[PDB]
Amino acid sequence: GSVQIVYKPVDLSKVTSKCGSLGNIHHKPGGGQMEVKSEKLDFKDRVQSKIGSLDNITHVPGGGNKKIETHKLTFRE
Repeated sequence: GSVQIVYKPVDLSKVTSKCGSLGNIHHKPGGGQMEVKSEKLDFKDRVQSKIGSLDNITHVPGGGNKKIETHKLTFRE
């Protein structure tokens, strides 16, 4: 009772971007007034939280392209 698993994927893929000038970008958030009170917090096992947070972000990548790839082989005799 033989088993023969040939896992041979081929990826010749391309994620490409072309762009002229990138610019003249203005991000002017108005100021914040923030009051947080937190009494009894209990986080466990891959929690990702924000409370009363203020985040101003300007993100301007020339490319910003992304390729994600997961291969997975699971064998159980």
